[PDB]
Amino acid sequence: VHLTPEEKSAVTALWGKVNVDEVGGEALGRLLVVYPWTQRFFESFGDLSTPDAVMGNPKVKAHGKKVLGAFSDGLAHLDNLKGTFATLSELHCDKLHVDPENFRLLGNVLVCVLAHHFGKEFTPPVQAAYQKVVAGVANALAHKYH
Amino acid sequence: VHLTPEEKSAVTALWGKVNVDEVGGEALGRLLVVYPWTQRFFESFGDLSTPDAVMGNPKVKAHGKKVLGAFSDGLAHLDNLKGTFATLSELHCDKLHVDPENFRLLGNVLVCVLAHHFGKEFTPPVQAAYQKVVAGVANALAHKYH
Amino acid sequence: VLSPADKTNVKAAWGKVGAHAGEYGAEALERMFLSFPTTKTYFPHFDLSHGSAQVKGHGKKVADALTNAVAHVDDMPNALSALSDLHAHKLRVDPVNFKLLSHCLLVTLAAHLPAEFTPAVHASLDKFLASVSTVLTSKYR
Amino acid sequence: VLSPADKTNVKAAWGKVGAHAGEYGAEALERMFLSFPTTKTYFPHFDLSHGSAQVKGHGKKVADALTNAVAHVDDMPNALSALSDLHAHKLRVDPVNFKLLSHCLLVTLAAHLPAEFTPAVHASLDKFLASVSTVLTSKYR
Ligand code: HEM
Ligand code: HEM
Ligand code: HEM
Ligand code: HEM
Repeated sequence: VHLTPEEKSAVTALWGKVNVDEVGGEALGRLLVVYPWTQRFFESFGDLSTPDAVMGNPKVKAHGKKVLGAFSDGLAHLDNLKGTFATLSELHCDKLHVDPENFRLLGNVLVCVLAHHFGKEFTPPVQAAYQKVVAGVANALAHKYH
Repeated sequence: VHLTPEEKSAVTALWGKVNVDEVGGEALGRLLVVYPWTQRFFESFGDLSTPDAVMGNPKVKAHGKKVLGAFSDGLAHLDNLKGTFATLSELHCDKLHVDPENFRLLGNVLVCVLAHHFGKEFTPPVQAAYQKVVAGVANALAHKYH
Repeated sequence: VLSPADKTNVKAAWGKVGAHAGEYGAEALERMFLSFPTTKTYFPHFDLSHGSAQVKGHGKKVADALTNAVAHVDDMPNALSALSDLHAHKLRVDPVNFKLLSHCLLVTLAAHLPAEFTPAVHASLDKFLASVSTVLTSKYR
Repeated sequence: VLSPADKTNVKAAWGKVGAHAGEYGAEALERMFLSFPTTKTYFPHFDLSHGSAQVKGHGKKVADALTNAVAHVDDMPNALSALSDLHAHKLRVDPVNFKLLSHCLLVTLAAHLPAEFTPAVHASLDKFLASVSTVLTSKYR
């Protein structure tokens, strides 16, 4: 990471809010609805047919809160982002064989989820800030492939 | 890096050869001929019109030997690949603004250049080995973006 | 491809934009230049400033292009090949850059159309910009 | 797109392959499964072994598909939509994976056709596989 302190605030303050319980789902959900191929990793979640089936899917919203959880963490551990995600890396890499790419996607939809929920306040700069975290997180995960 | 020792040999031995003077060019060249957009970074090299103009282009073959040089290095410094490329990182990143992607491309054509020149001996496994270096190098370069 | 539904989801989402469309282009651009600075090595002649009558200007243009596209959805190729040639052949635009923009475009739309940015549209919409990029880069294939 | 030249460069490069075409598919696959192991999470039911009468088998198939494609170059969409549906809709194939394969395919061709793998073809050829992937993923757009 890095984040101008001017950038932390934007991230820190605009994140303090967040319907943590809902947003995690909004991301993971929209993910499996926008980039279908990811559903390959969640057949074991019930009907993911239409998006209305995906969104209201309990199994999803449940995974979402954790996905978001893992961020909350990474957000307050930018100092050492790689390591914090060591387990997760192993889990999505040498164990789940997910493509580093799909990590840029979840962070990108998430950013959209944020772009959504907060709307107007999600200034280009605030984005440019999250856009940094999202990546910095997509990389830590990526770690275990080299 | 990592490279099973079984993997080093394949890399180490099949690399000992290499028409170092020619190959560097074969890569950088084919690069600017296969993925044109990269020519945006070498307008200052003379006519890059047709590929016959690109290949026989002295300015190119000259840059190629160095590109290959930078590998020779990275090859004998896998222990610390990131750092060795610190300068280069700065040069291709915060100074030349090249997309991390284009680093996967040069290593990929290079692999093809190798796939070419050595032909039959470039077993899938030997590739899988270089495919590791090529990446491990594409990353070090990438470094300065986070 | 783009199903008869995405084409409805797009059109609607765009229609629900209006004159703001232009203003949204400029904003999407700013987001991109700030978010993905790598992309700035294409507009040196531009003052990528926050209020640049240039960024604001290009928006109006990019916008009308995406619209020209939403209007000739069942046929953007023969519509944008005008740009395809430019973006491909002349400007030599790194393809990835069509992703990044196409992203900020959606992040932007998301931050202005809260009511209709349903996942359905979102996905539908992505594909659209995806089909646009595809074509804009088709003169690479 | 694919110019009237790439289509000649492809056809030739393919013609200069022959029965080996099938054998080249299988090899390209092995290269991929070894080079980009991530891709293996698609063939669990396959013994990705070095001599697998399965990998060797799929090759014959992938090969004839790329050929079916080289034959209907001026029209692969209506040819592969058969696969597009499968690869897209059914198998849910991560698009990047069409890059990796398309790579090993060229690395493979490069290691067998030294005389004609000119940069001209190489580029021409890439585009081809690029156009193939594009279509195979077009049922995503
Ligand atoms: C920034 C990126 C991502 C983050 C933050 C993230 C985080 C996590 C976390 C913390 C878990 C919960 C594991 C547990 O504690 O039990 C998890 C599990 C999992 N993730 Fe992700 N993930 C990411 C992207 C994705 C993507 C792109 C895929 C691939 C399509 C994916 C597939 C999985 C799967 C299948 C599990 C299932 C866990 C289980 O088997 O119960 N994730 N992820
Ligand atoms: C594995 C990836 C790559 C390696 C190993 C590599 C290595 C190098 C090295 C060592 C130099 C010579 C600098 C010097 O000593 O003067 C250099 C310069 C340069 N590289 Fe690369 N490079 C890579 C990929 C690329 C790509 C993809 C582009 C972007 C299209 C590119 C654009 C440049 C440019 C423009 C210079 C010009 C140096 C000058 O201004 O004189 N390189 N690179
Ligand atoms: C979302 C898709 C995009 C659309 C619909 C679009 C549309 C346009 C339009 C209509 C123009 C004005 C053309 C004219 O006035 O003759 C233009 C020019 C240009 N586009 Fe885009 N564009 C897109 C993506 C991109 C991307 C991703 C980049 C850069 C990374 C880019 C780089 C350029 C450049 C540099 C120019 C020329 C700038 C100038 O000299 O004024 N465009 N684009
Ligand atoms: C270069 C482009 C490709 C071509 C032309 C191609 C062609 C084919 C063909 C013709 C089949 C046999 C279909 C049948 O017998 O009904 C097939 C099946 C399949 N393809 Fe590909 N394919 C390509 C790329 C890929 C990639 C990139 C992946 C994986 C990462 C992949 C995954 C699959 C899978 C898993 C199957 C089904 C396997 C099975 O159940 O036997 N293909 N492909």
